[PDB]
Amino acid sequence: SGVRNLQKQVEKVLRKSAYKIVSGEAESVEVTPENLQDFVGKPVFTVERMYDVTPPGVVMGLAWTAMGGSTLFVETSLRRPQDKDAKGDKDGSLEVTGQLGEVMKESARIAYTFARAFLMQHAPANDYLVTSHIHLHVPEGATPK
Amino acid sequence: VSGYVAQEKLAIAERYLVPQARALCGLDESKAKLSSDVLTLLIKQYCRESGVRNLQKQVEKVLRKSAYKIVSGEAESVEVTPENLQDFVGKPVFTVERMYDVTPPGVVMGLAWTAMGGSTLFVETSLRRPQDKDAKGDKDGSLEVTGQLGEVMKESARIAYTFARAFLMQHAPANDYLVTSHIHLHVPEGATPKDGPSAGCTIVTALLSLAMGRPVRQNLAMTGEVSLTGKILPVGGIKEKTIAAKRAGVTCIVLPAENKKDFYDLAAFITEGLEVHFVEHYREIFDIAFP
Amino acid sequence: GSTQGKILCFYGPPGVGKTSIARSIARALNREYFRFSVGGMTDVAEIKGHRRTYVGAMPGKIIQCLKKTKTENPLILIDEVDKIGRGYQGDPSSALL
Amino acid sequence: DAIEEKFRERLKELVVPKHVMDVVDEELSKLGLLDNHSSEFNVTRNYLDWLTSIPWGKYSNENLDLARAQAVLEEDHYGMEDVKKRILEFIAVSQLRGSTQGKILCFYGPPGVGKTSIARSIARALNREYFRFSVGGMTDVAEIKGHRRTYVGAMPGKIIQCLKKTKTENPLILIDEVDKIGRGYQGDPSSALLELLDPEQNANFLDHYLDVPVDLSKVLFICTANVTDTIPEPLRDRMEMIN
Amino acid sequence: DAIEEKFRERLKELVVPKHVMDVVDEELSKLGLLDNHSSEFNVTRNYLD
Amino acid sequence: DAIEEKFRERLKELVVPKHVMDVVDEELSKLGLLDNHSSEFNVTRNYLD
Amino acid sequence: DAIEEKFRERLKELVVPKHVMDVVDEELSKLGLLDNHSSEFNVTRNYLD
Ligand SMILES: Nc1ncnc2c1ncn2[C@@H]1O[C@H](COP(=O)(O)OP(=O)(O)O)[C@@H](O)[C@H]1O
Ligand SMILES: Nc1ncnc2c1ncn2[C@@H]1O[C@H](COP(=O)(O)OP(=O)(O)O)[C@@H](O)[C@H]1O
Repeated sequence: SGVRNLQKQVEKVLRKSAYKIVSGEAESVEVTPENLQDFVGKPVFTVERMYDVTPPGVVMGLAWTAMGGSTLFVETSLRRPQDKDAKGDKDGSLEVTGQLGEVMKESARIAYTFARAFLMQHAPANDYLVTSHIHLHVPEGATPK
Repeated sequence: VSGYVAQEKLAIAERYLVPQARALCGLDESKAKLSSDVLTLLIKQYCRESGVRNLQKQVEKVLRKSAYKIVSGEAESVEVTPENLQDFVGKPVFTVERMYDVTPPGVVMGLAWTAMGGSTLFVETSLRRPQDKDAKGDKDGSLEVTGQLGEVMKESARIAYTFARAFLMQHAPANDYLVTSHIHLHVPEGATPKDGPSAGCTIVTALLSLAMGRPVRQNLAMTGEVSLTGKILPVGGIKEKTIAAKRAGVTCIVLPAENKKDFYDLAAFITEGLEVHFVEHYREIFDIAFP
Repeated sequence: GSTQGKILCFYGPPGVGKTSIARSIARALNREYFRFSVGGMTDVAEIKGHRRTYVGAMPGKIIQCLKKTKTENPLILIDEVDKIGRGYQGDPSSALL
Repeated sequence: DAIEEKFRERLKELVVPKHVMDVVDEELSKLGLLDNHSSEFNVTRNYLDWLTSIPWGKYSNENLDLARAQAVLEEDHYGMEDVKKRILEFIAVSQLRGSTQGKILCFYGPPGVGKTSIARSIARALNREYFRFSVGGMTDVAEIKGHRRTYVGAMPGKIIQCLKKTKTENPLILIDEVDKIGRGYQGDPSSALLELLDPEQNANFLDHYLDVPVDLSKVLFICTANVTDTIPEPLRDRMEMIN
Repeated sequence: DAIEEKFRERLKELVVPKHVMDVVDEELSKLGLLDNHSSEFNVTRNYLD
Repeated sequence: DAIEEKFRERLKELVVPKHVMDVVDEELSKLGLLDNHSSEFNVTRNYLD
Repeated sequence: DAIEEKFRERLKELVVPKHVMDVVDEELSKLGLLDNHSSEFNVTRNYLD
């Protein structure tokens, strides 16, 4: 979000232009985009937004990190075969991960229980949540508040 | 500034290093010749370090022994020869670079951009409990990472683990080795934290080697960064990594497609004899390692 | 026009030849050379001397370089910045800025 | 100028470096500025003791025939022909390429193998002066480099005392138990040792207590560590590791 | 005058800043006011050098 | 008194609080008692500056 | 000299081991060099005690 890094780039381009002037060939450097990759090298970033199709169970989430803001993804997945027993009645315990702070732990359990309630209230025949274990990962970066 | 190729050290040391140490012992070339052959044997065997400091210690030692052979010893003109050499600098210490050669299943090479230079640290894994604890058993095959993990390396490890678990059912559903068994996994320390995740692409191939139990194809070093859905990500510091892979005799290598740029900046003589395979989605790599 | 200062940094595996290029530049430009290791240092007084009312005070290392090297524009070579002592006792690394 | 005169007739005998001569000249000018009874006069008069006491150019001459080294090692140490042949090659090569030459060396093995005993035996072989200096587990930098000399109770690092005691400019220092040196955040002496052990920068070593550069270039240092692996790489990579 | 004037011809070659000029000169004036015997004058003398 | 006099014309322009006025006055006199060469005179000199 | 000498008189009575004879001798020589005000003097005086 800051201008500091671009400030480094344009600096670099100019001083390389100085080298082309003081002894070099051109009496007047003229940067053009086709020219550019010479001076400042190959592109660094390209693949903005890691996932594009977002395979099930991954969602975008904005986060007001310590500097600027960044669009960190949240991800989840199964951790055991689900039908360990067709009659089994054991809570599908969650496992949170990603250098979690404890306040987030309480928030996580709240959101989990709301998921469990919404499903049986909506489509009772499905039972994926209450009958299976699940790992969930929140990337770090948000400031604690 | 970067490191130095094995051959590159020869052209350095014959000019900019040998005469200097010759001025340290005060001799002239007339009495203490050192052929190229002695130099190539030295650097190829006795010193595997990106810096030139270690070879500088060796050549010092050789010269000073020559000084002793002149002022009091027998010869008025020492003539080092490789057969002579073992006298002066003793017997060879290292030779068998890259310890395993048959690479028994579940061990894979992995490049690492350590704090100084780059080194071809291996990654290894193994069972920690009987596998058939219950034919009906439904317990998660919990992993146990080890090897001076930083916590960031722990999330990377768990991510790679889950992708392994998904890839098996995507490929060969009948096998269930991963989800039904405990596994210890060991990543040797040395990588600096910022590149820490870069080992991860190796990890998944480790596990899969253990799963079918078939060995990896020989000397196919790799690196990358896994995305939890089979996309691979750019890694940093490629030039050091490639030279470290060169020292170990690697004859193939696999990189994220996003770094197809930086690797080509390298001087052409540095890149001779490798056979790169850029890839982006993870499934690609699976077909360039096992079958 | 005139000569100009600028900061530069080199970094890489130890023993790649770094300091040697330093000196090669020093005899290239013809400026006088002066190494100054600071690895593991914590003495902010080295960057600033002492008050001269303190007992045993003498100006910081740099001034010794000016007295010895005799130029207004030498080529100082700070060494091993990575290991600068960044402690509670007055961080020299703040003093170097 | 009584103390100044005894140290000055001293100065006339031991051949001080001219740089250190003029530096003690300005320091002596300050001593003339300093009061006859001041406690700082006591600290700086005992500074003059530590500085003038140091030999500056006294040069113990070595034997250079290998034979006398043969005997004198055989006089006090049986067998172990590998270590003797190594020392024999050491003398044989230094004897060839003209002047004395430095190198650091280490011996290692189970305690009580005679390590220090051969150290002293070599010290009386070469005729260099002996001085043990244990560094196992040491942390403070005041015993290696010394104090600033402006601190209360300040004293110069151990080396200044070994030079004060041994009276030669080119002794055989024997640092002991290098492997377990305390490498902490409080100013790592083990890092500080590199200025001692740097082949070129030992020649102009200086320490905070007595500012004046010393010239250790003729010293033949020796260091003893029980195991070669624990020693940090920058220190370990220079010296040869005899066993 | 001896030390002061060898340093003064020193000063005459190098182009000192006027700030540093007046500083060295007033320090030289304090040398002249300070007695030669004082250890304070030895400190300012060492400083002048 | 020369140093104190440049100080006092200084102070004659800028208008000090009477508090710090009396403080500098007693320090000025305390300086004036002090020897022209004493180390503590140099300290109070630099301080009064 | 009083502390050193009462250590000396007891030395005349109790026969310290010859290694302790020497050690107490060099520490005794160290005692006179130190200031009574120095911090290390306290720990080394109590050490010799
Ligand atoms: N390209 C080179 N040309 C000449 N000497 C080199 C080169 N690369 C490395 N060296 C050698 O490496 C040694 C150490 O290099 P330098 O950077 O000056 O210190 P360090 O590498 O220890 O930081 C020197 O003795 C130097 O001769
Ligand atoms: N070959 C040998 N000749 C003479 N003495 C030996 C020999 N081997 C071991 N020793 C004895 O071993 C002891 C160990 O002493 P020393 O080397 O001085 O210190 P350290 O205990 O560190 O090895 C000495 O008392 C010495 O006499």
